[PDB]
Amino acid sequence: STGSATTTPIDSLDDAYITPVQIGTPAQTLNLDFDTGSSDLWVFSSETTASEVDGQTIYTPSKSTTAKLLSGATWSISYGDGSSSSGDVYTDTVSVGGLTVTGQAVESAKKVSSSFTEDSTIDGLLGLAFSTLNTVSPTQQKTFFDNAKASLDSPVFTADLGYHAPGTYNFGFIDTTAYTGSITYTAVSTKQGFWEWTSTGYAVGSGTFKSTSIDGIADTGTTLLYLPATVVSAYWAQVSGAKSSSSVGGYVFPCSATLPSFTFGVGSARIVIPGDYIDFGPISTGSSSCFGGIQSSAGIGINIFGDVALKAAFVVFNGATTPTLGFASK
Repeated sequence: STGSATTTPIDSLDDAYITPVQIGTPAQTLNLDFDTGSSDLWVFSSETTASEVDGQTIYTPSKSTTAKLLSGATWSISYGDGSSSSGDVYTDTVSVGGLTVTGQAVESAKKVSSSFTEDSTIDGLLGLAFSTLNTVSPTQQKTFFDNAKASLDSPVFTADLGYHAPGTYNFGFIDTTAYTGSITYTAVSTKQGFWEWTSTGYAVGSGTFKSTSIDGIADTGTTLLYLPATVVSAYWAQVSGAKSSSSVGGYVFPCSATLPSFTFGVGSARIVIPGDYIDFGPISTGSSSCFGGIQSSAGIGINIFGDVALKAAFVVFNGATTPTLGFASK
């Protein structure tokens, strides 16, 4: 089997991407944030504290003839950005782009933090990291991909995120029309439960490539590119007037600037992030100070190849017995 679904930016800045997901019988379609940095499929629901729901579409398990309470199971998750959610668990039929999993754990939120409530466009998350990170207790549950894998034509999924435009998540096949050149594959460590890999270096603009190992995670659920302070300083030094602002929470730059590109290495291959992908717009409405899309990972504890990086590539998440990651230009 295969599946193919379009993923759409939630706003004009590509702050996140949503993908429609069918849950239950009859189907209830919710727009979920596919997140290769976590491993829970959780949804706003009829059980979510009413004051914490503000415009989201909810899953109502009592209206699904295939929903079953997973007795005694609870979940609770905290994300890198300080947000969180928790609740109980159902199993139900879940379909993405024509690919159906029966008995998928659907984690129903009883509580969500303010950032979730405040984002009306995201109805929940669909985790695509390794199932070892799944938070369901006392019996850990499998991700949608893990459940689908054996049925897939090939045990892979691909992320093809658009810049200010829709893109695609495919399951079970590689669309050879969706990228240019070849796909370069690189080793993955699953030790921390992430799609963790080592970039071979970087360049800023038309500058020379610096060969240096940068361990980080391919994370569709993180907006920005978070890299070591040395790398980030080298990038922003090429933008007149750019500075790190403690009050704002990172590097800012004059909105009048033209940003240089940023290149990262994948083995001997190179992925080029155009300068415009690095512009996250005014820090506040009407400001001429703009927020940068490349930020320091210092104090995160890990480097994160978030959407800013991934959307410059066609990315293969290869879930073979020994997982790997593939990157192609597009």
